[PDB]
Amino acid sequence: GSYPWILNHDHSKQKEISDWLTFEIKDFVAYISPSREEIEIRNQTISTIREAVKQLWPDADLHVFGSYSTDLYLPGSDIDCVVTSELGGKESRNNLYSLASHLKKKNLATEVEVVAKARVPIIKFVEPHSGIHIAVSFERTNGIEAAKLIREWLDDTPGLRELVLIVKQFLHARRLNNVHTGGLGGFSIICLVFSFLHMHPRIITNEIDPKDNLGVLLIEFFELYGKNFGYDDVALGSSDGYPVYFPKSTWSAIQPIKNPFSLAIQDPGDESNNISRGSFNIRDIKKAFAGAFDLLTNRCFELHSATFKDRLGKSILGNVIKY
Amino acid sequence: QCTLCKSKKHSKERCPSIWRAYILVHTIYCYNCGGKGHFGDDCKEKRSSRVPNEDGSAFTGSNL
Ligand SMILES: [Zn+2]
Ligand SMILES: [Zn+2]
Repeated sequence: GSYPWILNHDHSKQKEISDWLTFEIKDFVAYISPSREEIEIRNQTISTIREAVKQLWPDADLHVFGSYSTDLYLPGSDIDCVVTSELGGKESRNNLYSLASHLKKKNLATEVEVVAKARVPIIKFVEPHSGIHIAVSFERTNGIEAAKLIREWLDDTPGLRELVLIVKQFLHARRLNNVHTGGLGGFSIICLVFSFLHMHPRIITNEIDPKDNLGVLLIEFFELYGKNFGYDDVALGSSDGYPVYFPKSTWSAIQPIKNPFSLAIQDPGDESNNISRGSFNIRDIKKAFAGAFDLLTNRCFELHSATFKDRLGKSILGNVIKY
Repeated sequence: QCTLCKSKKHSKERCPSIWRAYILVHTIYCYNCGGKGHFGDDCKEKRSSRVPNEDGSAFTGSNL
């Protein structure tokens, strides 16, 4: 119910509510962004865990990949690590059981859970001293070509990180961000935002600067993907680092489509399948974006028509995201 | 019915121009049919979203 990111950052006196919003987005993002101390601790614990892995396999190393090596992670989310000795393949599991047994014994984990992120077996736990959440696997879970797209998209796309964090937070407050239960995966979310940004009338024309317009773009993102996107008929891909729509009917690789209504995004490492196939709860996802649009827009009307005294210390984002 | 928008699908107290404001300094794709050359908003086919929008989106050729 509190909106800590608002404290000492009131924009209630702003003329354009869509600026109010833009500024609040930046406040939240900075609030969810790490401190030097936070970083110090993270490195220590990671190193502590690496050191515990060396004990089983002195040849192995440990690297952070994913949300945490970009900065697209929500606080408290698992930080993903790969272990590097030739320990993967079919020996993957047997070796995870050993790492688990060992973590528990050395007190770097309490409850350890085995799970799977797309045929890649993963071990989730909490390092007790720091309370940090870790997920370990012997193989990166976000493809290879996909990962590279991410870093590149982040270079040539102002606003990408900010909108992704907001959308990520939104989806998470509702439990709409896990594939296990048919939510949107990480790459998929990044894709949607990226596409939207890169083919927005005011953006391809270089008329607008997203970083100065993330309020509207946020709303319009939920508007596009909540109210208008032809989920049944339109797919997403990339021809030459350029976001692209193509009709399902032309994607022959999958055209015996058992289920018409579902998100279709071209797998960067295999143009043969969509990585969004697993998001079976896409119906409720669309309902939720529309909800977000409704909430944001309604809120904007509500404030743009109230006394400045009633605006003091108010939050636009607060009720849409939860947190 | 709005006097800012000139439209008659909502009141002034609900005109999208309230929140849809921009601060100013290849090919196009339609969200309705995966077709190129036009925006999904002003497209010719039956709409792929059973959800209405008698008032436009960001994605019309009006470049807004
Ligand atoms: Zn109006
Ligand atoms: Zn069309």
